Amino acid sequence: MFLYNLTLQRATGISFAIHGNFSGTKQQEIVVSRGKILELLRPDPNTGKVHTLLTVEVFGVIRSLMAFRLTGGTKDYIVVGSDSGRIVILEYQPSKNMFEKIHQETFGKSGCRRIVPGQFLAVDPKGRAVMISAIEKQKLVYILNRDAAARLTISSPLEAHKANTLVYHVVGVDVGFENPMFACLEMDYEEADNDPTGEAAANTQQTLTFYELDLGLNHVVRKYSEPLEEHGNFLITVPGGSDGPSGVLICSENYITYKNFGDQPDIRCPIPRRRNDLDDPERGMIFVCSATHKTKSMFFFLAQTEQGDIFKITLETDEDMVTEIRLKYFDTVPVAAAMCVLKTGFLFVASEFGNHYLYQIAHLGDDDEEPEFSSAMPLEEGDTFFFQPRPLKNLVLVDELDSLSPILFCQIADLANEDTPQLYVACGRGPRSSLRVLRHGLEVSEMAVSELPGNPNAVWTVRRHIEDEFDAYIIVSFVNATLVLSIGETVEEVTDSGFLGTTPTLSCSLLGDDALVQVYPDGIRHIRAVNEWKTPGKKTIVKCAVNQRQVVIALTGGELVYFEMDPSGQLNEYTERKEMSADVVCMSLANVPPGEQRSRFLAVGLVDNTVRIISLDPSDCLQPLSMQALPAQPESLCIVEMFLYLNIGLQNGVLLRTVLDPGDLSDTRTGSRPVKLFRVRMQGQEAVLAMSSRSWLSYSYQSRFHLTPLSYETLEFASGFASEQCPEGIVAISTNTLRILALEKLGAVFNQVAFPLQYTPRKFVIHPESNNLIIIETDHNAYTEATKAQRKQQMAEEMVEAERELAAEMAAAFLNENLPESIFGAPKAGNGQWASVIRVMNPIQGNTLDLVQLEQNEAAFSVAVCRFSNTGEDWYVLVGVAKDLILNPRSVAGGFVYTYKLVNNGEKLEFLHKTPVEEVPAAIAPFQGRVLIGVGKLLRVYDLGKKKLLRKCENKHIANYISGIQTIGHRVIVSDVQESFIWVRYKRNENQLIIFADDTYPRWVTTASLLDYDTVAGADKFGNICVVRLPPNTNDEVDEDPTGNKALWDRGLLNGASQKAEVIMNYHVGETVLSLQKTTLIPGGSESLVYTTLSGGIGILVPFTSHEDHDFFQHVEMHLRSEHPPLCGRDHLSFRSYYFPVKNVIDGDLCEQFNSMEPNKQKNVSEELDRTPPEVSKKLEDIRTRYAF
Amino acid sequence: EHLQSKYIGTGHADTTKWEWLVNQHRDSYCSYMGHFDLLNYFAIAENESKARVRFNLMEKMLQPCGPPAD
Amino acid sequence: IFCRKQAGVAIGRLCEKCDGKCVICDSYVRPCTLVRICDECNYGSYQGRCVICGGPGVSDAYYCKECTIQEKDRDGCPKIV
Ligand SMILES: [Zn+2]
Ligand SMILES: [Zn+2]
Ligand SMILES: [Zn+2]
Repeated sequence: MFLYNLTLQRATGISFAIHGNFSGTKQQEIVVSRGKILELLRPDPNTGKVHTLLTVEVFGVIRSLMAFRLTGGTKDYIVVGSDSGRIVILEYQPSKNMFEKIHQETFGKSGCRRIVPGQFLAVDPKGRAVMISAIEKQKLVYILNRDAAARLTISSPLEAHKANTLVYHVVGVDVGFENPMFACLEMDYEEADNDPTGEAAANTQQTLTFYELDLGLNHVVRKYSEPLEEHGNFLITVPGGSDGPSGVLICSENYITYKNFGDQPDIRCPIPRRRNDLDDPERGMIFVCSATHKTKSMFFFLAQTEQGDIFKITLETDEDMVTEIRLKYFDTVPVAAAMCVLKTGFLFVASEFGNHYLYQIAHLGDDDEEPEFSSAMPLEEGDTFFFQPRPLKNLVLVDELDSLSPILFCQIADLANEDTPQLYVACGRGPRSSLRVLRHGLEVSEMAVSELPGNPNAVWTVRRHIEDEFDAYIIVSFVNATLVLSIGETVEEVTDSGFLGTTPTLSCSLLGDDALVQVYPDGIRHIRAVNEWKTPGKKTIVKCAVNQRQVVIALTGGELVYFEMDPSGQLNEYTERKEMSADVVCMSLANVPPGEQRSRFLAVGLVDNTVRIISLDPSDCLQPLSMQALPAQPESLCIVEMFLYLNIGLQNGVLLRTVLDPGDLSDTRTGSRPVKLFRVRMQGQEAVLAMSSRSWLSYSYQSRFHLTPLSYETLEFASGFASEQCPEGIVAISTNTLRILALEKLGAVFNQVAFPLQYTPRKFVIHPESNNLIIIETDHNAYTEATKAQRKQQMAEEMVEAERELAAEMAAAFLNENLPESIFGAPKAGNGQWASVIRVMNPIQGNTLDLVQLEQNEAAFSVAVCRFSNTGEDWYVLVGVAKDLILNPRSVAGGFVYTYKLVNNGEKLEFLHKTPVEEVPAAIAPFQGRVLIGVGKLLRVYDLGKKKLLRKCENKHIANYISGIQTIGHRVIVSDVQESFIWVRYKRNENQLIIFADDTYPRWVTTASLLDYDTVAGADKFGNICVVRLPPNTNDEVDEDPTGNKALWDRGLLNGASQKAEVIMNYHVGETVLSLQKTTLIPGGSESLVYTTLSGGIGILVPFTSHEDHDFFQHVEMHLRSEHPPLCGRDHLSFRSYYFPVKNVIDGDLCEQFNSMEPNKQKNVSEELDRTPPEVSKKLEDIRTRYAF
Repeated sequence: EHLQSKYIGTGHADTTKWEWLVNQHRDSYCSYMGHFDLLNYFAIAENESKARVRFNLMEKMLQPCGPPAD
Repeated sequence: IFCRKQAGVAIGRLCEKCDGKCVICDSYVRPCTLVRICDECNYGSYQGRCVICGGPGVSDAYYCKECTIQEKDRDGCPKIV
């Protein structure tokens, strides 16, 4: 089973962000790690929107990023720490839009290893030195120097290894131009390992150690080391020299502490808590991340707590000594993986999960309605500062990067009765959870809608002057009339300014700098800022093709007439009229380049079912250049630049792109409707809009094309639009309607509609008749609303029973104080506390139809919708619940299965009964009109019963906890939590569940899918996919002995079952998969295995249909592994072979990097493939379009 | 061979259950810290911030299996 | 015995007789990764020493493909001592 992997949706989750002048210019970019991908973002300081400049799969695990700058340099470098074990320095090359590898220095073996450096990266602020540190023992420092040519130079690593030492964080200390110093929060574990009592573990203290690099002597000395009062989670570099007092803030449990070496005393400030906090009082508070803002005369830090609350932190100084730390509450935003404050006054908040935000900083947090806390204030221990969380005051939201991380569950189905299946995606964590519906397409924004009388057939948009930044007129052609509208303040109908005529119009263009030209079947009208051209004899104008300085028309009998405008301004008809082999059905004429005075090539489509290119230069005017036969009669033509391409839309739904540089072409069926072609302006470039049954948009993106449909109805005509109301839109007419639309959000390849959920969604099931979703949502550390209310009631009573008139008011205020969990965080209940709900939801618009709330500390883990044989038509929802589950160390008070009778056409849950079970019912699967429930390691068949479920059969031979259950016929595939796949047969007459086969490997299975009766695709916690198959002549007709013989004498193999599954495929995706589904993503496309991930990636695995594909892509992958090796210094084959050797999968994420190589390499690689680069690019496009969009 | 001692978490014929499991647990926590997706999974499962999950794993590195046998 | 100090920027060298051999396995098949040696092994008289035998180095030393796959490029400075 040979397979090709393609990413459809790149990962959207962010784990690191760094900011800098990576382009080497005044403006700042952000480089973000998405784990497997490195990406460059530009926030536009004008429009607010954040543009992705570049995305690169690095086929490795990024573990650290730093920006750094050599002293005197204008441009920032990216230094990368990764699982590779090689330190990589990249420079962004703005001209080529690529990350260029400036250095790659090697120090260890690959993988996320304990003692090999890569996890922690620290750079000296001046950029003189970089230290890469492992979690344990090994730390390496590389000196950085600038050569005469100004190219970067990396020194040989200097060893700084201290055995038995765990490092929590390392940061570079700003010492100005004194010797570089790094600071590490470290704990030595030697004594704990040698103490049988455990006292040594308890009395081991973290230390802050400063390692100084003596630049002169090339050695790293462990110059100071000091025990901390409490364990810090991370460090912040404080500005030094002229900028600040140097030193490093330690963020720790409940505290922030400032330390510097020498005479500087410790200053410590407690982290202010929320007043009236509903959280468990046992919970400490940490800062999760920080940003620094350094300004010409001052600096401050932003630090965010676990609740999402940001504090502005400032340091008061007397001489060079810090005297106090001051904390002002700034704003509350979603909990962040990273924060970057940009020089232009924006805060970028890379969310831990879900959508990322750009905020403008409206105010610097220099109000005083809200108090500023200080390390100098008198306070007790156990006592604390309290602040009030309140809506956004210092921040204004300006962009939101819609992000799928984490995808917890997925179903690909049509639930809308569209042509194409949608992806129903369970997303987010906690109160930022959502169900998202993904469609292949672009979001459309209806700017205006005005109904038109009669049946309009055409429309154009014409400027008044060439220098006009916005259009002036919209012209609509009906059957017997054309109408002109002035797009002024009131978009009103005009008559005088326009002239035109009563008759239908074939074209309206701005010919001169200010001259308008109308083409109608009875002739041509020219309107200077009026010259009339009657059609010769009884003929009429059939087709036309206009330009900035050219006008070509096609008359009945296929007679071409050519007009060219002279610089004086008038039109001059050519002294010759050419006839064609047949009548003309469509024409196209490329726009004139800014420098030239006329375009050369003219595309003409004939009833001959052929297209012909004709020169318009006076040397060979109206002369044949190159013809071409087409599978059907053409409907539209469009020449466009990005190279030159001729787009051909036929009478049937087929569309063709051809390259007229010399050429070859590629085609695809859109059919059902004749394809029309229009010129549209998208993202400041020329894009083509093809119209059939759907409106598709073809546009080039970094020399890589895209053909994405519009999530919209059928349209009949369209033209480019640009006004002050809509700077870059499209005017489109449909049957008896005129519409002004805009394409604002690409949303990548998948537009999203999101419906909020209340807790983290674990699973959902589609109810088959009414197509509603039954969703189970469940969080740990959570209060149910009943408990959340009761907690609130007791805290109000306690606040009164702590003056008492004011206390009563504050308690009444607090009972009404009801800040949204989505913004301020769901209040964290203690360990082992759970909240869970069952929601019935409509997938068309996410209205909750029904909402069952479960008891406090009930956690729903499984759900199924089914019929039972006894009750026939009646529908049931079975929900499996853990009671009082503790995760770590694991224990549980057993579980329950709740049964509900689905009623009111699957819109309401009628509770039926609650059935106890001994351990978590972790999987439920309908089987042969009965339900199969996996309770811990026990697989049981349960009949509905009346007052409780009845256990018809049970199997106790499963090795460990059961995570999932798939079924096909009498076969049951059980996913063990660690021991991978077990195949079971239900013996129907004999009432037995028999294990007949197992895997030969441990796999930490997360999800599974059946490919066929014998074959299972699985995914695991370690970012792998596998396919396991039963070998031919595997027998499922197996016994289990009634006396005991088959557990005593007769037996299985290697301490597993007697028969074994073959692993026929292995592949490291690079990221954890929780959904697998075999499906077709496009109507009349090939079937594919679709997967989804915790970083929000969507990808496919697609079967090669023949060796003519397989062995070609095998050779492509082989050459790209050597000619285009992974950016951050990994071996690609090693990365795809992370946990098991790669088997029968070719990486299309690598193969599609062919298109992103420089032409020097594209040539060389294509030569070793016996092909030219366009043929390689086409064969890559062909396999994507065959299954993927 | 002697040179294997350059590398922590190797063993030898008198390596105990406790020594071996403490290396498995320490290597596991370091792997969880590096693999962003494996860290995602635990943060979602516990309903806890990725920064607190990392901190809790670092705290577990000191004595991951409880004290040495005796 | 091999030196196994952390390797640096200095490139390992081979004499004509040992030219094209892999320092680790002594095969002449498919040189792939450039050998890197520690500064101490490439200092003064030690500079330019053949990695395998210490003779004047006429060419750059290369670890073979089989060794690069096994990450034996990563063990440290393969100067024989
Ligand atoms: Zn070798
Ligand atoms: Zn050496
Ligand atoms: Zn030699």
